Amino acid sequence: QVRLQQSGPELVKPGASVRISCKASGHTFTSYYIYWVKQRPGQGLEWIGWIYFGNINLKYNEKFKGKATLTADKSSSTAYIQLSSLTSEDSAVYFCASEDGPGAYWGQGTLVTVSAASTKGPSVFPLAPSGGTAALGCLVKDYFPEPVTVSWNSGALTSGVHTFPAVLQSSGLYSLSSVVTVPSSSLGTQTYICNVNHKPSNTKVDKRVEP
Amino acid sequence: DIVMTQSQKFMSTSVGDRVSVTCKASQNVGTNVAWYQQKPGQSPKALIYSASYRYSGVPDRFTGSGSGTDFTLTISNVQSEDLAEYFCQQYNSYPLTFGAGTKLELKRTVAAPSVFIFPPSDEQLKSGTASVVCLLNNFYPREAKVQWKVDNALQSGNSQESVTEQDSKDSTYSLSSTLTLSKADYEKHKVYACEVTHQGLSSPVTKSFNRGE
Ligand SMILES: CCC(=O)N(c1ccccc1)C1CCN(CCc2ccccc2)CC1
Repeated sequence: QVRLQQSGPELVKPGASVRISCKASGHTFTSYYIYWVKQRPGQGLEWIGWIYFGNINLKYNEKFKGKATLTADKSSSTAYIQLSSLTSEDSAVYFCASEDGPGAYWGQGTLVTVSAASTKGPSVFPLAPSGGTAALGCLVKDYFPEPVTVSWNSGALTSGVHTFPAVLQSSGLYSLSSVVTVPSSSLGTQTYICNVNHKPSNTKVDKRVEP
Repeated sequence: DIVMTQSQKFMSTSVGDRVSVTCKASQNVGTNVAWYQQKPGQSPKALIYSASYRYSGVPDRFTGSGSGTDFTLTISNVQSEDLAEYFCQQYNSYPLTFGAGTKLELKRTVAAPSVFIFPPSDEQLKSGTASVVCLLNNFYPREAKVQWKVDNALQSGNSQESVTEQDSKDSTYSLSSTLTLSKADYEKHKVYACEVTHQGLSSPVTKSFNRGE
């Protein structure tokens, strides 16, 4: 019966603020709650607070007071969360969630990306293939912030490709490797390009990998 | 804050098996505990409320149980669409707290890693920093241990692992281990080896090169 639908993804700057919306459709009555939940990429869920549409009662998670402001419009059946004084710690997907009778519903999520004050494009170094399958790749080092995007031979090479999840180095900069396994007989006859895109710095780096 | 501990970060199952995902609360939360499912990209889906009651639309193979401090989500007769991450949550007191999550992954035959080692590129050697990379390719199960031995000396602190999500075609994992040195220290050592122990390896395999081919 109930459909939660949220606002589009936000791309904002440090110190700024955003207001996300969650419209609840399918309710005839106001006797329902909207819960807000935070999920940083590859992390667990964190509860932010809730707002009750009957009387606009509120509860915040204490560590989000001052960060999150919750408001509700009964008239358009829309809940809002405002996030203020944005930092890198705030970049996440924000879900809304609600219950109705025996059912439970979540919105599609709203991704908030807080941009970096200093951006670094990846240094892309070849992982050169020194039993009958060879491994080769590209080391994608010292980029910031997330994300990176790696392709091989402009999309023509996919089987055997592993692009590893980024690891945050001691330098605060991300590093990853993208590798492929190919038949060793092809090393002298097939060219291998890794295509790396890092959009925060408009970096597109296409790197040749030869034995 | 009440801590919801899910001691199992990964669990393996076959289709048809029965699995139990466990959750322990740091304080007494009665039965006010919920369970959620999340697949990559998708929003979380609420499964259980009050420890043992199903939300609307939840199949009967999802049974929750437990009370007080210990809670369990059991999935009987696992289907392919049940492979996901599972979170427990308490709502008995504020703040409401989720657990760390348990990823339910597909069981398969043991597969030993194909091991490869890459020397640093001469390009990067100009950076004053040298990165040696060791790849463990398409292995199972997830558990692996990599050691870096430079001129036979065990390394520590100066290395970082990264592991892929389970493959949706052959159900394997892959792992990369990167050893970061200064070009200074790289040039005053000769043998570079990554040592791989794995359940599919009948004895530990070391892959290595001598600086200078
Ligand atoms: C942090 C989110 C959260 O805690 N919850 C939630 C879950 C999904 C969507 C919105 C909110 C629930 C809060 C209260 N329920 C028990 C009350 C209940 C039970 C069954 C039907 C209706 C009401 C359990 C967890």
